[PDB]
Amino acid sequence: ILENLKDCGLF
Amino acid sequence: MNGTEGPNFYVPFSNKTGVVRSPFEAPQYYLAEPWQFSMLAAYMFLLIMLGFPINFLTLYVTVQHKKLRTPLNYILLNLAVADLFMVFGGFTTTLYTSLHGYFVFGPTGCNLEGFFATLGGEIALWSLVVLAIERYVVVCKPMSNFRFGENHAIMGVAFTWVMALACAAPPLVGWSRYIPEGMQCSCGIDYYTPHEETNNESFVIYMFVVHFIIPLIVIFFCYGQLVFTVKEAAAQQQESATTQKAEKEVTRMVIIMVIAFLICWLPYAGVAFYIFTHQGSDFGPIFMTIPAFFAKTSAVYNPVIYIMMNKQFRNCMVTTLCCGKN
Ligand SMILES: *[C@@H]1O[C@H](CO)[C@@H](O[C@@H]2O[C@H](CO)[C@@H](O[C@@H]3O[C@H](CO)[C@@H](O)[C@H](O[C@H]4O[C@H](CO)[C@@H](O)[C@H](O)[C@@H]4O)[C@@H]3O)[C@H](O)[C@H]2NC(C)=O)[C@H](O)[C@H]1NC(C)=O
Ligand SMILES: *[C@@H]1O[C@H](CO)[C@@H](O[C@@H]2O[C@H](CO)[C@@H](O)[C@H](O)[C@H]2NC(C)=O)[C@H](O)[C@H]1NC(C)=O
Ligand SMILES: CCCCCCCCO[C@@H]1O[C@H](CO)[C@@H](O)[C@H](O)[C@H]1O
Ligand SMILES: CCCCCCCCO[C@@H]1O[C@H](CO)[C@@H](O)[C@H](O)[C@H]1O
Ligand SMILES: CCCCCCCCO[C@@H]1O[C@H](CO)[C@@H](O)[C@H](O)[C@H]1O
Ligand SMILES: *C(=O)CCCCCCCCCCCCCCC
Ligand SMILES: *C(=O)CCCCCCCCCCCCCCC
Repeated sequence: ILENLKDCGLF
Repeated sequence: MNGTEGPNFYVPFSNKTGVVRSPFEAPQYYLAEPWQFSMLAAYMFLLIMLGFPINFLTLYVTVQHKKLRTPLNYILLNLAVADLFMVFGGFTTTLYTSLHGYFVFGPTGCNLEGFFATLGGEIALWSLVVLAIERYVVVCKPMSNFRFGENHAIMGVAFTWVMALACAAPPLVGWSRYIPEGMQCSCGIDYYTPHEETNNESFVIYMFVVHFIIPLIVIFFCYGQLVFTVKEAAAQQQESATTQKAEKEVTRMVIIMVIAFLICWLPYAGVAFYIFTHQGSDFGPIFMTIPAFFAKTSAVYNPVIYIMMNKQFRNCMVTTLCCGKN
């Protein structure tokens, strides 16, 4: 989910 | 007998000495030193100095960085815009009124100010919620094969706006009302006078339940699910250092965001709730600002939390601020 995290500004 | 009522105001000081004037007519120096007014002025100045740039720079950067204009970022933009209403609608005004020692703009000014002031705050607040919901949706994939796009982002934002109006507009039209709060320099939702032609009592409940408990429960559930979704994903990927880090970093971010959301609205809520339970008990003009202090200053730390720590926005800001790059 690293991808989606980087999409959310979270990671 | 601790207050002085007026057609359009509640001065939290007792006119038994006969010194209390309408906070729309004359300086309220009898409920707080002129210096403390300046300190107020000072703080408004600080919030404007920091608040404006951070929030403006946010928009500005988005206009100049293709990559930022993804639809999962709209709610953040929305946030900054909201912070800007808080700056120009709230801060600047106060800075200006505080320096007169009273609300020099009168009733309708009060209303304008209160409306835009509370409008922004509500928008910002509801963004923080909407943002939570979105991340939950995006990251925890609670929906079969759903994929987040521009339209959602748009609704998400629109919703924010609605919720805000759902709260700031009523006062303008007789459900609660805007009166000079605290030291009578800024205008706020009347949550502490049982003033009944407007029904503050109920409205405050509506506020407390709909605009504090809903948000809190939603933000808590959402980030709860997220920090669970990520914690779990890592336990299932212990081989992948990044996933580990990500979990660690997301948790840290959630704790920040939540603790931050609380620091911002707990005070208001907590105070409202108290006042709504401890009647006739007087609250000083300054004590009535403590809550405002935490909320207004959020216009700086929210952008620090939701924008400046968001890795992209940051890189963009840095790039922009340093002309060339890094
Ligand atoms: C906080 O407390 C103070 C004191 O209670 C209060 O201020 C008082 O307000 C009244 C008005 O509501 C002021 O009185 C005026 O007094 C002057 C005296 O200089 C009168 O001449 C005025 O007028 C009368 O007589 C006229 C005949 O020609 C009539 O045509 C006219 O209609 C008036 O009847 C008027 O009465 C009073 O001066 C102040 N006192 C002080 C110390 O300022 C104040 O309003 C309270 N604060 C709040 C928010 O309520
Ligand atoms: C004015 O403000 C004071 C708060 O400091 C109120 O005082 C208290 O009075 C109530 C009586 O109903 C008691 O519950 C508290 O024990 C009192 N506390 C203290 C520290 O004295 C007061 O009620 C308010 N208004 C009036 C008319 O007294
Ligand atoms: C008379 C000159 C005052 C200078 C000393 C500043 C005191 C700082 O402390 C202040 O004291 C006030 C008393 O007016 C309290 O009402 C305020 O709550 C408090 O912030
Ligand atoms: C951004 C800074 C705005 C400047 C604010 C100036 C507010 C003026 O303030 C007022 O000025 C009057 C002088 O006529 C005094 O008599 C009043 O007591 C004072 O409150
Ligand atoms: C409401 C949003 C949730 C708040 C943060 C979730 C709790 C984070 O706390 C985490 O709990 C873990 C226990 O599983 C510990 O092992 C971690 O050290 C700690 O980071
Ligand atoms: C492109 O590289 C130009 C930007 C580099 C100059 C940075 C100078 C930093 C100035 C800090 C401002 C502090 C003043 C705040 C109080 C008024
Ligand atoms: C590019 O060359 C960098 C210039 C960017 C200037 C921004 C600095 C603003 C000054 C505010 C001071 C930050 C205080 C932080 C508290 C720990």
